[PDB]
Formats: sequence, structure tokens, C-alpha cells
Amino acid sequence: DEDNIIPTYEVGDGDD
Amino acid sequence: GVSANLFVKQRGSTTALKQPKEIGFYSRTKDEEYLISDDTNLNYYYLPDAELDRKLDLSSGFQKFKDYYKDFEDRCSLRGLLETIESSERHKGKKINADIITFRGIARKLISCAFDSPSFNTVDLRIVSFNGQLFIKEVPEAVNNINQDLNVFTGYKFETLATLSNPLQYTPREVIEKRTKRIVSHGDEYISVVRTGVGNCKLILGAEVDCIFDFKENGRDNLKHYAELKCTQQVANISDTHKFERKLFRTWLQCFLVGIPRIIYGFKDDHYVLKTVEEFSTEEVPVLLKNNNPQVGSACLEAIKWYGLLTEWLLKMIPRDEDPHSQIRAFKLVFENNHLRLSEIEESDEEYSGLIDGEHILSNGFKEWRKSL
Amino acid sequence: VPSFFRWLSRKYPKIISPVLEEQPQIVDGVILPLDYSASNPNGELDNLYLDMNGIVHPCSHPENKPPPETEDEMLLAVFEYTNRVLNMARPRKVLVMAVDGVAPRAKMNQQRARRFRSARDAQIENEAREEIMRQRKKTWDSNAITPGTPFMDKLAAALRYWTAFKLATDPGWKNLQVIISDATVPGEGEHKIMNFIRSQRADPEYNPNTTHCIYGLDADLIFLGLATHEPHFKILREDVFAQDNRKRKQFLQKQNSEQPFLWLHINVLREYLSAELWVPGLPFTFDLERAIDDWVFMCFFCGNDFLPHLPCLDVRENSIDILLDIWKVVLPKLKTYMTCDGVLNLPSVETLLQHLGSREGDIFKTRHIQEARKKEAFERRKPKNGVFDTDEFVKLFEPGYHERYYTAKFHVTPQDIEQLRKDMVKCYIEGVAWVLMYYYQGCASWNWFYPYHYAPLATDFHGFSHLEIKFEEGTPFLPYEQLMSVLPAASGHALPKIFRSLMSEPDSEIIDFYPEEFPIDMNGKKMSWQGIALLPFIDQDRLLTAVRAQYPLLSDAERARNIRGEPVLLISNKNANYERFSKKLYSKENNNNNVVVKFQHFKSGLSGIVSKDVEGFELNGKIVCPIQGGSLPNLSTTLILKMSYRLIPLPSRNKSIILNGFIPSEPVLTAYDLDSIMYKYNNWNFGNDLKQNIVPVGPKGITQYKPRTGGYRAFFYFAELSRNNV
Ligand SMILES: [Mg+2]
Repeated sequence: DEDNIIPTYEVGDGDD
Repeated sequence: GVSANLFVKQRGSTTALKQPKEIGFYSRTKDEEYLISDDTNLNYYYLPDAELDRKLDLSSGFQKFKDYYKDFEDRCSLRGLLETIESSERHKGKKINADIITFRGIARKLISCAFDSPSFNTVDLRIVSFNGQLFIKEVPEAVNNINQDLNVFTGYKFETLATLSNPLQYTPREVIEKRTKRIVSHGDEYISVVRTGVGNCKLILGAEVDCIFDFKENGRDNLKHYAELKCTQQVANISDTHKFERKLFRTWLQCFLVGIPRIIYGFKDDHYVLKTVEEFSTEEVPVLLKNNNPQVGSACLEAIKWYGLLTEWLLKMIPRDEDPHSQIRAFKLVFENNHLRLSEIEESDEEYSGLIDGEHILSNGFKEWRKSL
Repeated sequence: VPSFFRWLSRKYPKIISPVLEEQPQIVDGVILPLDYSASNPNGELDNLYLDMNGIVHPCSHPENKPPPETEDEMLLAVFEYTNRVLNMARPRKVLVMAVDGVAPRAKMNQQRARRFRSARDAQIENEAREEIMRQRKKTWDSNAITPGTPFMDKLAAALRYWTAFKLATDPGWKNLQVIISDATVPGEGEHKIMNFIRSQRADPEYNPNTTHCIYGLDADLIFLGLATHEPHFKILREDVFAQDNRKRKQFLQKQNSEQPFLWLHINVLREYLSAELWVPGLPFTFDLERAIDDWVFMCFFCGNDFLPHLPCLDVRENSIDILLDIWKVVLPKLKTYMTCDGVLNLPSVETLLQHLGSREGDIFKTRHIQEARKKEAFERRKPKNGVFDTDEFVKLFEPGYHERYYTAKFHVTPQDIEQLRKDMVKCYIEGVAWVLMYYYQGCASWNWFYPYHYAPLATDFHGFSHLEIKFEEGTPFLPYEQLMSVLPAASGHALPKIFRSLMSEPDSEIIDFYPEEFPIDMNGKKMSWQGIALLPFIDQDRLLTAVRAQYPLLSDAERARNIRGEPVLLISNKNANYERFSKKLYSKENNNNNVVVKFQHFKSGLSGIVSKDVEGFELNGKIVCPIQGGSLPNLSTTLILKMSYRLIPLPSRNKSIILNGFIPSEPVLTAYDLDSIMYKYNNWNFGNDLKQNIVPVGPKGITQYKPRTGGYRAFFYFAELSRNNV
């Protein structure tokens, strides 16, 4: 459940 | 003053980072001058595979190597970063939305505190609370073997032998031919400012970019075109495999914090001759490390959780005032005895005057611009 | 089989692969159209360049069937041939149609000689046949394939219509984008293709792993494919080895119904040259790009369309090995390569030519000896006009041939030989310096030409190391000036009525330029079609003055026909750049025809500059077929965008290097082939052997660096390799 998790990027709030 | 201690073996829950976005860039000249929104020191990658068989010597030019960085008056200055931030401010007219503003290397050292001993990862930082934001600056070694100097020089030599000052389509042949005798210089760098975050914390990090791999989009975010050049000893057995895995983990952390998608390694031999070059994508490094060494592979997720916990602790234990005219506070962070120690700098300390009412942490122009808002 | 292709097959066999032509499927007795968007059996392609002279010429006078009676039948055959070529190639991004324009004066001299011969020697046979018929139908003139003729305008209109029809009809053409550079754009077809490729490389956004294909029957294309330094390159051409076996059963004439084709793979040729051009112990670093450039220069020196070949270098596809052997021993004694991005190193060239002149008399003697042996084998098996041989008096196999050569072929006194000797040699060196630039950087000079009918001897090439070679580019001739300078009086019907009075009337001021009879020098050639025709050289000033005198009498149509043009770009309404181009070019402000848009490679696989079309294209318009036959439907411009196209000027000199990010294809040659090419190891049946040859096309992998001992991934790859071997 947690060992197979890869560090990834997430969408973040941005301006333009 | 506030005093806090944190155990580097604690783990948080954050697993992902906000997508890094370039907000600016600047170029630092050989005489400690900051050119904002200027790419005079941005290099372009060019190293054909056929050149790896030319037996390039990475020790050449060591005697005429010009280390301008060691002669800098403020080697770890935040002045250029703050000027880039301020140019972005003036473009938008509003205070930028971030909680911690520092350098990429400072964050990388803070994260690696959880995997390296203090004798290896020396951390000594000054954190200043201004306008509701944390500005972190590392105080230099201030100290002022031949093999160690050569090893440090070989990275700059590899970056000189594998990059061009101008795009390949704009470079005459004679420049490429005389590249092997070019003088290696340290100190003139190109730095990109990147807005990212972990968990609930939003950071701004300045990263020294080595080269552009494919091409540069003028006026656009160029993170996907940047690459990170590193030089290392050639691997010959499984022990060197593990050593390289730890080094690759460190480089992956460095590139992941800011979103550099390409990593290039020059493997050299005992005679400082470039044996080979290998290319990695920072997205596949965690999976490769897991498939080759699970102990280092899980360290990626452990590092992201530790990074989130560290940022949350720093935001919680440091009081921030959103008023630019409020009292500025200065703190000192040190990694020792398996703990991160944070302690406010008192007025009796000799460093209080420099950090609070001087241009050691924050330049005068940046703080007066922030006040004028 | 031509000697060039026999040499290529014997020396580099694994560059030749067969084209897989996918026949249309059949069901319910209805022919299913070929799916263009389907996967290509040969391999995916991005850019296709057509040298249209290699399509119109087979269509005009095919050897399979009698030639078409009318011009419309020729255009229908052109449509069919182009459609077949594109169905077997299937570009995914770019199509370039290059029709020969006004060539430079160096090419115009050879064109003038060719048309003069193909007129006079053809009309003598026509007169013989007519007399034979009378004692007891008119052939179409091949000189109509020349810029300035009405047939070229008809072909340009037909090509534009066919392209619009394919883009607006075929769903597999939505992402294609077609550039038509007809005869109104100066330059040859291959010169245009080379310039296009050079401009494409100069883009920073250019994909280094673009796959290119060129169509054409010219044997220079191979070398030109090497001159691009884009290793993902191949040549599509007609299978000559099948033509060899065609002479003899239903399948044999089925191959007549559809002629098989061939891929000549350039990456495999580079693999061959990597072992072929290796010289050990150089005082400088050995670069394969520079060695390939030297090989290409030597190949063009051994033979080209702009200078007569040296007496010792009788034929190309041979004596290329002679020059390679000389180069392999000259190079260790020099400081650098003989060429640098289209520039000659004159000291190195002089060293090469001195070594060539040292062994010239020996090769003359051996050529005579083998000619005598061949004559013995054949025996065992068994002047104002006319044809005259200057070589028989020269006696090149006998001592003292220098003076005899010069006196016989130039009619000068011996005391005046040296002044001639130093002139011709210089004009020859400025020749090769021209030719190389013409194929590496663009046309050095539109007006330069070699003012002699003969080449100097090999021994005469000395004393030019100090030569300072410069060219004035000038401007190309107009189509009418090019016509007046390549056509005889017998082919003057192509020109307007005004100009044809300067070809035949005895009172015309340039009547001396158009003799109905001229001498022919065989120059030692046995066959008659390759003899040297001693035509007088056109005086540019006199010809230009005379023709511009006749311009004011031309009508509006001819004067419009005498205007230089620019290429055009045609795209479908589903293209990536359709909205941007239409918005920026066909808006209210852009309607002034003043704005251009410069676009780069990443978005749609093509870079350049496009502007509002000059052929009257408009949105919400109609396209009508210009052929009165075939029931070809009218079109709508709502499914098409047409623009005026031009190349982005090169920011700097093009470098003969491999670009950053280039991932090579899967290597084809094993160690045995490389060893045989390196160490000169030597071991009808080739036609079947070519079919089993298959060459992977496109990048193989993600990384541009091959595994090499001392790396992490290399360590694991070699560990797995050793595990698999054991
Ligand atoms: Mg680096």
C-alpha cells in the first residue's frame, strides 16, 4: 500500500 | 527567544510535491554582480557520443583554473534571488504567494539531514522572518590533498567539455574545436528561481542550472529543457554500484526539488580521463533505485515525507507577521546530535545587528520594496 | 544494370533493401482503397522529397508502353506515378515537390550541349525514317521539360490541384503539409532539396532523429544523402536489378505492370564508411563527418555536371577507389582534412593532385594494356562538323603526351602551353571550390562557368595553393534567358515568336551562338552518345542585351510567364498550424499581403516563413481541375490552406556535424562486414539476395550514448549480456 508509492508531482494552484 | 529540537528519524505523511514553475532567472558574473532576467551564463549541451572515445582528460587546465567563487565577498548571498523575486513582484504588483524563500541546496541539505551524519552534511543556517515569510541562508564554511582539489575541479572540467556558451546552431566550428583548451572558471553561474511546495508549505528555491539539453523557449518556462551535469568515478563492481546509487539518490533529490528532468553523468577513471557518459531521467530514478537497491529506493518516499515534516515544523515553530513594518526575527538552525536545533538569535548576539538591521540575510532594496507594498 | 549501381551493390550490398508495396485489399468484388494512415511495412517516414524530374521523364517517354499521345495523358500518368510513390513511401509530416528551375551557368552549358545533341542526332534519325517511309506522326520533343515552356505551367497547376485533392480527400493527409517548388523557383531539384534540409537543421527545435527520404534517379543522390549529415536518410528509386532480369513468365510482366522499387539506406552506408575511411595514426583527431566530407568531395571531383573529367579519371564509381588510396596516404602527412564545411584546403588538395599526377602515366599505360586485352578477347569471341578524335594523335599511353594533348585539343603553340596550363588549372580549381559550395552551402555564383571544353592533365595541377578563391553570387537568369541559352534553333518553338528570329535568321546579332552543325570530339570514347560537342560558349553580355531588346515586344501573358516565383505550402484544415496560419494570414489586417509568420519545428514538424498566397487563393473558394479528362472533381478551399512559403535564412555557416540528441538506428553490419571493408577482405544472384535484406528504420532506444565499460547502466547491461551468453 505504501511501499509501492513513487514520489510524484501534483497540480498546484497557479496564476496565469 | 524560541528554541526547538526535531528528531530526524521522524516521518511525516506528504508524498507529492507541487509542480515546480519557473518564476524567473538571473546570471551571476565573475565579479559578484547579478544580472536579473539575463541568460549570459546559460550553457547549451553538446557532447556527441563519438567524443567519448577521444580520451578526454579532465585534469587538463587545472593550474589555470580560475575560482572566482572562493574570492566572493558574499558566497551565499540571497541578493540576486531577492532581486529576481522583486522583479516578479513588480511585474504582478502583488506579494508572491510563498512561505519559505531559500536556495535549492539549502533545502537539499535539510532533507539529507535525515540520511547523512552531521560530519558529512554540515548544516548551519540563518532563518529570518520578514513580511510573513521565512528566508533561509547558509553561512559559508569561512575557513578560507591534491586529489580532493582535482576531484572538485573535474566536475567543472566536464561541464566545460560538454557544454557550449551559445546554441550549437549559433556556434562556429573553431569554438567547438578549441573547447578542449578553454579555461575552466567557477563563480559565473546561471540560476533559475522555481516556485514549488510540499504538503501545505509553498517554497521558492533558486537552483544553479548547468545546461539546456534541446532548446530554449524564449519567454516560457524552460524547466523541461534543463539538464543536470555531474561527474563521478567509473563503476567496476558491486561496491561502486552501491556508492553510485547513493550519489544518484542525492542528485535525484537535487533535481526533483526543482523539476530538472534530465541527469547526465560523466564516469571517469583513476587518471581523470572521461570513460563514458550516461543519461537518466529524474522520474525513473526512484524505480531504478528500488529495482537495484531497495534500501536506497524507499529513501525517496522517506525523503519526501521527511521534507514535508521538516517544512511543517519550521512553519509551526517560527512565528510569522504579515506586516512588513513588524519586528524582524532571526533564528539559527544547526543539524547536530541527530537533531535539528532551532534557536532564536538574541540581541546580545553579535550576529543580531547584521541579520536584523543589515544586508546579511536581506538586501536593503528588497526589504524597502516589500515595505512599500 | 548501370556500372554505378553494380559497383554500389558489390561494394556496399547491405544498404539496398526492397520496397514492400502493399496491394489494396479485395472484398465482395470491390477494390478497397489503400489506407494511407495504416502502418507502413517499410518503416515510418517523416519527410519525403521528390525530384519531380525523376517522375515526369518516365511518364513522358516510358519504356513499358508507348508514350502518351497528348499532354493531359502525361499529366494523368504523372498523377498515377506520384500517387504510387507516396503510397509506398507514406510521409507523415512533410512532402516537398522540387521541379527544376533556372540552373546556374555552369549547369546551363551542359544543358545547352545536351539539347543540341538530342536535337541534331534525333532529327538526323527522324529524317532517315521519313525518307525510308516516303521512298516506299511527330515525336514529342523532350526539350519541353525546361523552365519557361507552357507545359511547365500546366504541370505546376496539375501538381497544385493534385496536392489539394489529396489533402482535402485522404484522411491520412490531415497532418501532412506539402511544399511545391515548381520551375518558376530558380535552382535544380536536388539543390532545392539540399537547401530545404539545411534550413531545417538550423532550427534549435529541429528533431535530430527526423527520418528523411528522397526520390530521384540521379546517382549523385547517395552522396547528397551523405552531404546532409542526417543519418536517418534513405533514397527511394527504381529497382534496376529487376530490370536486368526482366530481359528474357507472367510474374515477369506483372513486374512490368507494377515496377518494383528500392531503398538505399544511408545509415548503413555510414556504417560501411566508418570502416572504409579509417586512417590510423593521424596527427589530428579522426572525425567520421570530416572523412565522409572528404569522400564526398573526392566523388564529386571524379565526376560532376559542371566540369569535364580529368583524362586519367575516365569514369566515376571507379577511380574513387584511386583517390581514396591516394587520400589514405596523403592525409597522415597533412595538418587537417581537405574540406571544411564546403571549403577546400588548397595545400591538401594540391598534395592530393600531385600524388595523382605522379601515377597518371602508369594508369594511362595500364588502361591501354587492358584495352588491348579487351580487344583481343572480343576478337577471340568473334573540322567544322562530323566526329573527330583528338585522342588518337595524343597517344596518352606513349611518352610525351602532355604537349600532344595540349596542341591537339587546344590548337596552341608549345611556347604558349604554360600560360594556357596555368589558366585552365586555375579555372578548374575554382570549379571544384564552386561545386563543393554548391552542394554544401548554396550557389556560390550563378554566373561562373568553366570556359574550356577540356580538363588539364593530372600532372598540371600544381602552383594553386596560394589561390584566393572568391565568387560573386549574382542573380539567376529569367526563364527566357535560360531558354535562349540552352536550346538550338530546332527547338525554338518553345520560345515565343519574337525570340525565335534570333536563332535562325542570318542577320540576328547572336546568330553565331546557334549553329545547325557543330564538331564532335569523341575524346577516346567508343560510343557516340557521350562524345564532346564543341559548341561555342555563350557571351553573357551579348545574349542578355539581345534578349532584353526583345522583351518590350512580349505580350502580357509571356511577360507574366517570365517572372520568378517562390514555393507554396499546402495544408489541410485539420493541421496543427491551420488556425494560427489562417488567423494571421487571412484576417482583416493581414489582407494587405504584408505580414509573414515564421514558425519552428516542434509544433508540426516543419519550420519556415509563410505569407499570404500569391496565386489568388482565398477562403470559401473553389479549386477546379486543369486537366480536361479523368472526371476529376472540383474542390473547396474550406478544406485547404495555401500560402507562399520560404526558408528561414541560415543564421551561420552550416556545420557538418551530428546534432545533439541523435539516437542511432539498430546497426545492420556485423563484425564480419566491417572487417571485410576495413582489411579489404574479398569473398545475377544479388536480385534474390536483396529481398532477404531488411534494415530497421528510426531511433533505437531513448539515449544517444551507447553502453561502454565503466558506467552504471553499462555495468548492469554487460552483466546481463555475460549472463545471457553463458
Ligand atoms: Mg552540476
